[PDB]
Amino acid sequence: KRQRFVDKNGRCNVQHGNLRAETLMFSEHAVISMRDGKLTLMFRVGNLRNSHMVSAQIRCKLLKSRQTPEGEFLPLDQLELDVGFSTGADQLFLVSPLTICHVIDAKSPFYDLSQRSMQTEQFEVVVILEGIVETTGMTCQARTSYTEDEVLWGHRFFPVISLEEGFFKVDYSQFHATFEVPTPPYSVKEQEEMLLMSSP
Amino acid sequence: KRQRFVDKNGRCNVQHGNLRAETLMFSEHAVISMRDGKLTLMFRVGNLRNSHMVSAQIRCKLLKSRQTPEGEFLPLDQLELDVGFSTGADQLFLVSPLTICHVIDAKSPFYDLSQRSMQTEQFEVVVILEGIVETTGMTCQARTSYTEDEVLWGHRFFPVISLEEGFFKVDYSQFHATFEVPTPPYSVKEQEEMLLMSSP
Amino acid sequence: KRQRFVDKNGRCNVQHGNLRAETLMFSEHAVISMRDGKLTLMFRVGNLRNSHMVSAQIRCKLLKSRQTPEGEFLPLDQLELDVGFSTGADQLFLVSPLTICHVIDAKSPFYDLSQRSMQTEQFEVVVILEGIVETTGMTCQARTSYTEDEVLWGHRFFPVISLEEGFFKVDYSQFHATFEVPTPPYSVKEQEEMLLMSSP
Amino acid sequence: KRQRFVDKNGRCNVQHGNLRAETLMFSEHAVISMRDGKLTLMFRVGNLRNSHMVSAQIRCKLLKSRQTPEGEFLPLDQLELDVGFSTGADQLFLVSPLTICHVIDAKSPFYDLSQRSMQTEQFEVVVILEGIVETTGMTCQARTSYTEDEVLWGHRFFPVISLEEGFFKVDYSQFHATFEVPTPPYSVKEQEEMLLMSSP
Repeated sequence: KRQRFVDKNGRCNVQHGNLRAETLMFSEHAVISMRDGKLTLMFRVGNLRNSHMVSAQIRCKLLKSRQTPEGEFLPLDQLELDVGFSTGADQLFLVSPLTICHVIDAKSPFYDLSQRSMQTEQFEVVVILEGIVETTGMTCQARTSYTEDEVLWGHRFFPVISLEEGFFKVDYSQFHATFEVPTPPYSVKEQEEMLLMSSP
Repeated sequence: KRQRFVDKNGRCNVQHGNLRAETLMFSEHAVISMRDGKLTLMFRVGNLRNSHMVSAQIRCKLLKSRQTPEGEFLPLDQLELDVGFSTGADQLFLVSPLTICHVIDAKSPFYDLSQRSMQTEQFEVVVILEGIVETTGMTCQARTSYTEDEVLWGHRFFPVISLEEGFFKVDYSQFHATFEVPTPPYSVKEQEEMLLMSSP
Repeated sequence: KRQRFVDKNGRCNVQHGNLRAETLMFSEHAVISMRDGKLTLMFRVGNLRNSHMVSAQIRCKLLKSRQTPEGEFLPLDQLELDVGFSTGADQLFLVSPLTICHVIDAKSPFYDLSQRSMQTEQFEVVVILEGIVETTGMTCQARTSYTEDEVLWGHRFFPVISLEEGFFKVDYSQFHATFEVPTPPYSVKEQEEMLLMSSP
Repeated sequence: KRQRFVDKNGRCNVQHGNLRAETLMFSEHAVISMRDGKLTLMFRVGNLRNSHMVSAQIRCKLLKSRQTPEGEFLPLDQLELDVGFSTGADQLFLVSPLTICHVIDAKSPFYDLSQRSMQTEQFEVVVILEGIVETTGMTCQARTSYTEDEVLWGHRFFPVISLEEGFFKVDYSQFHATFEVPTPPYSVKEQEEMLLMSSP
């Protein structure tokens, strides 16, 4: 009886309301905060075509100038940010907006990014979203970028989907909106360090 | 001498008989039951184009409202259901119907889904099947959905393929049909718990 | 000075001589024999378009009727045969013929296939080769099949490529040809068993 | 305030200056040298279309004649060179030139390639770069090759990107340029051997 998101035949019961306007779109900011027990870098992606995006896939690169231990200066090195290639979660079912998650762990290049170290670091998260417009079979690409000052430590995205009368409504007025939530200041590596300290 | 499924040249010796009618199709229900020693979520997919589906690939998302440990309400979170991305089994050779299998294990979001817990949970399995119609090079997508009341604990699919005179016949009258088979009521996690109990 | 296979600009110095004739092609048989220390199932694939095959990828399914431990009869179950999806070796650079290799190990469904057990088993290896004809952007698929009597235990493929005067020549008269080589009769599982026996 | 590589809308602020000329291009040579603590095989790839390359992906094969332990002569065997398929780093964001890296480790076929052993070995690195020209949806492939004498032990690529006034400039006069840097002569396997020697 309760309303389903997708009908047996494939039709999605989503409505798009309160309308990067009218294509694929990305939240203005990214955030870092606690989810399911882990420090997570998050941003939001949306689809306002009314074609389905077939084989939708997202990837993320961290762009940064750095110096290698050997002393070489790399003016704009690209490091991978895992956003699903490890589970298949990077192959998106994107009809309503999703919060893409990068879990910060020992393999993440943000492993030792703390709230304080962020005020000093310079980096750029580059997001790449590719898919096939079912309408024409054409492959398209959209991108965005987050600089260090567009990543908000201790913020959480508001929800944009609600249940109302036989469809799931998406409130695009809340697409970019975040709020502050209590969040440790430490990097995951520091958090890790401070446990292999205070452990019996 | 015995009849082969595929001839040396590539031609499949399948016949489609007793005919989601005339496209790609999905069983009406999914089931959960024991196969090869493991509790498995199963559903059936078919192909009634007479184009071959080139690069056919299936994925599955569990859609559910939940609350994170941090107390955030996620109105429609998407979790991955592994249906092969770990072995390449998600790249289907789909001429006759297949029973797609999700092995329920510690990584599955259904790890603690028991027959009793199912009467209370609300979830939606979303299935996405993509391929290229060889005929035109166009990429298509078909989908379906299983709600908690369309997943049948302790059911098994009937077989739809038989051998008859120089071809393998597919009986589409049995495509959706299941039957009850004796199956433990417990979740895999409970099954696991009850062994690290009663073990010398 | 010595002749290279591929020039700096991308042009391949292969010549095709002594000519599944004039498309993609597959050896008539597969073999099983020792390579680099492991029992390997091998077959040969060729490309006689004169388009390059872009994003060429091969997969292999074992088709077999079997009975599950729970006593269910599966009339035509599909098991994966790893032919590279673990290293990226399944994304082929296919200008001259290649010997595709399935290493028989504990994960292979042929793990306990011995020369004697082969005289009794019924199975069908199905091979699927997909790529994009660069010429038109169209995605094509070719297939073949090996039954149990078309898999030759203790055979080895002859080489089809030689060096001659500024190009690498492919001798298509030897494409299907194999010869017998001395090869243990035992399955890999038996080989494994017989070492955890005779071990100090 | 500081200039970003990619604008919020996706537009890249790269300029291409001092101009394999006018397509996709590859450095003339590859090098092997120390980066981030590891012996790395490196080469450079560029994109001078002014279409974006959508779903850009690179792979690398080592082509070599060798003899298997069983005594078979393989006139032109293909071994995989990992250039990212393990992290997703093989799916390139290629607007300015990148230095593609193959980390030499125990799985690399170059695991025991030393500077001295290189003067004797014969091999060919084959590079394959595929993508979709966004302009037309057509899939293209470019290739190059490095023979043993085109791989420079103890060389490092110069940087080709600099910051200048509201855009990142690419100096194509330095695209092929390398210089010598101090680098151990030993293979990684020898380096490894010489540590499990001189270890308390």
